[PDB]
Amino acid sequence: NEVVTREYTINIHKRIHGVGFKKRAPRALKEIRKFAMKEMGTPDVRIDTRLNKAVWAKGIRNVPYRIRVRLSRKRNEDEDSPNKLYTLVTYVPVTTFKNLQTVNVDE
Amino acid sequence: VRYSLDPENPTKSCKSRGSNLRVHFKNTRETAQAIKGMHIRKATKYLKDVTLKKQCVPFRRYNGGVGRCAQAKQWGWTQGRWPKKSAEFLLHMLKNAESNAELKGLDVDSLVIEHIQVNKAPKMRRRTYRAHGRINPYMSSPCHIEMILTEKE
Amino acid sequence: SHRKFSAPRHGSLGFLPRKRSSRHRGKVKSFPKDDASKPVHLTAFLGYKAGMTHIVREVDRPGSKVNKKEVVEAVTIVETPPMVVVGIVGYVETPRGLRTFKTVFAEHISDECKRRFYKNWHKSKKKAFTKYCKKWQDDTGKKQLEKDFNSMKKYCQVIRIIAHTQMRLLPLRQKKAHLMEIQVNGGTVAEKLDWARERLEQQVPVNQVFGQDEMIDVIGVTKGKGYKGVTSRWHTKKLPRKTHRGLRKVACIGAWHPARVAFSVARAGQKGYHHRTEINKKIYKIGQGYLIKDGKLIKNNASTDYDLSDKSINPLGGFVHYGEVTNDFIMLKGCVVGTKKRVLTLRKSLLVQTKRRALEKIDLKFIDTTSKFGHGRFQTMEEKKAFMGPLKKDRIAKEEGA
Amino acid sequence: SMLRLQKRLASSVLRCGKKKVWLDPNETNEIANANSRQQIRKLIKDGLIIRKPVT
RNA sequence: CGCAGGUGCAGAUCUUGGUGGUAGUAGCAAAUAUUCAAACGAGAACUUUGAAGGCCGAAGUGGAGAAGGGUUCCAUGUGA
RNA sequence: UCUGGCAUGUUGGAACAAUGUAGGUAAGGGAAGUCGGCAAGCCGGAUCCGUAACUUCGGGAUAAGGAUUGGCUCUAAGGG
Repeated sequence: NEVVTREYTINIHKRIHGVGFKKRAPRALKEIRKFAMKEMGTPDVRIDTRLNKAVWAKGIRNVPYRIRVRLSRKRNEDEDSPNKLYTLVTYVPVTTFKNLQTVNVDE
Repeated sequence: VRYSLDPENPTKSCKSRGSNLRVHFKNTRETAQAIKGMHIRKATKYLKDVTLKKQCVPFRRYNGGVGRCAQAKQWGWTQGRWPKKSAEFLLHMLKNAESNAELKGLDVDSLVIEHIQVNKAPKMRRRTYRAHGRINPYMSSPCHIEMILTEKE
Repeated sequence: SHRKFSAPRHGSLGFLPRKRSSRHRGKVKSFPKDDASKPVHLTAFLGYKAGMTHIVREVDRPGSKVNKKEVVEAVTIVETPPMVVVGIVGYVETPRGLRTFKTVFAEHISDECKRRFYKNWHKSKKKAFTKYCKKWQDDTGKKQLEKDFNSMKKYCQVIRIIAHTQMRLLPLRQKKAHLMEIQVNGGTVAEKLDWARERLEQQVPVNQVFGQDEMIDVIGVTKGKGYKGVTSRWHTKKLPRKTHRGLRKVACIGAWHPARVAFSVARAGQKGYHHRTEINKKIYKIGQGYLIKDGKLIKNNASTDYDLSDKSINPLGGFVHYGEVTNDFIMLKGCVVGTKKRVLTLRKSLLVQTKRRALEKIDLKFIDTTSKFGHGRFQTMEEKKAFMGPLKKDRIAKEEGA
Repeated sequence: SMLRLQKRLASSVLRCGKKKVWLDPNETNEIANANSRQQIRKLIKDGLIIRKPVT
């Protein structure tokens, strides 16, 4: 199975811990890219602009502790790039993070 | 023109060179030395790995102030770096040599880099401003590179 | 000219090289002197530093101001699961020193001990000792083993056991066992060999090596602290505030005429991760470790004969940066070298213990078990639940269930 | 392509600053063709160039 | 064979030019800060567009002039 | 902060060692440091009280010393 969508909770708090004030939001974006690469093995990770807004919503210092994202492996044949498969990361707005498991998504 | 060395037999060899290349001579000399003697496919794979920082070039002669990395043990050495510009320039020249081999009818899957040398090209002059109203030289160190590949298997 | 006012030098040259230790495991550099009249016994053991807590005891030194009075003493807990004997080493005395004569290994060696023989166990085929073990089964190989024990009997003066720790029982990420040579003291070389042979492949608990209220030596590697200046490494005086080019340094690193920096001058460099041997650490307790009896788990470690709290040596929330202690442990007075999880070497004393402090018999009245993850104030979870009362999370659970 | 000229031209035509000028990101090719103030005026009337509201 | 010299260099902190080791070293640390996506393109951390997060905070990092500069102004193209 | 302007001031990535530059904090003492309180720290606004010696009668004077200060709901007075 190549095309697959899953929902995750990423603990930005424990991946940001210790980094400087002027670098917390910029580093949180690179941590989401690393998370997407490890979960779905594609080195081509694309982050939706709405997810970029969610990370920066409180500035460069006070990044949200937890973010709920949707990872979506799709074919890169639309671009015919050297990398065959790519992952798109979108933002999932939630009210609470309690009891939120990693969930398979189908349509 | 004239190369430093003549191939053992010119029929089974291809040549490729370049002049006044804006790469650091000291970095390219070490990269060429690591490339020397290697098969053309293994040299192409190695130079791409130098770009990705997966394999390193051992800095043996021009090593003053060079850091120490784990990948240098593969070369029996302690100091190594990842000269990206030198690896790109040598990748371009390897592609040129491979195209010359195809033109004259040599199989490219048995090609060995038997000769490679880098020479200091004429320097280019710029300036830096150095306090108390002084101007100091700010020079580049380009290089000529030539390689001879020979069929060997 | 002379130093205006005298002051003792900063630091000691007895620990001079002040480098990173070449070994991670502590090394016994001198075993206790052998006495043939004493029974056969081991002289060292391997443990792991779990954490520190404090105890309450009443002292029994008559002329002191704390005589018959209750005192609080810091202690360290060293988790010591049993060791497995896997080999025997023989040594001969030569005018050039002690030389390794012959070593013999057991037939079956566990995978955790074999892990010590590889740098990449994942890529290995696990072929270590696969031909040696076949010698224990073959008839020709069995004769060679008997001859090799006989040569050790008639030629060796020192006999040691190769033993390893069981890291299955420890709550550590690492799965590779620590191997060690432990010298066998007492008896004759023949009696040492017979003792070694019969408990080959067997388990040696820590209670058969050390006893209660005895004073032992702890060998290990100090906590690492990286590159440090002379102010922290050697504790030199800080230069005044208005100093140019640096306060935290030694002003004069030598006189003119010797024309060299001497080795006795404080310089910046590596601090910590030093091999050290502290010598007088008393055993306050030897814990029993968790055991299942009649289907119920016994947690009674660290319950004295004055509290009977039915608690464990484990503090509330567990030891910090170390898992739960479920095996036998040694409680030592004071502090010991190393980080948490650091492997410690415990060996018997080289000295004769005759002072009152070393001979006194200690009996704990209380053992602190409050959380070390903050300002803990409850010894047990049952005590905390009784004091606090029902909480919202308990009522929510009751609502969900009903 | 580069739209430095068009952001300057729409700024002068709309009588606003260049920070209030909006060029449609999906119509870059058509906007790049506009090299006159009069074509900028047509793009404004077509909605391809918009004056953003004040903050 | 004779005739005549601006006739022999290791030095002169010598003169002019060229080149090393140092050395792939010192360094590219004053004024809070960047991120996501797309477009053109052989090639993008740095160009442009859009969306975010920030700064100058009207004695401005704004809008205009005097001296001085002299085409640096504007469009198109190139990337030595 | 808005209008307007910008892309952090001739580069970026990773790490968070010593020494440093810049900014802080510190138990108990309280200048014992040092040539020297250098440096830092204390005080600091406004309202209501209260202010010495000395004096060229002008001052010294914010001398010194003390109290108050938030939010909310009211009341009284002050005009065309």
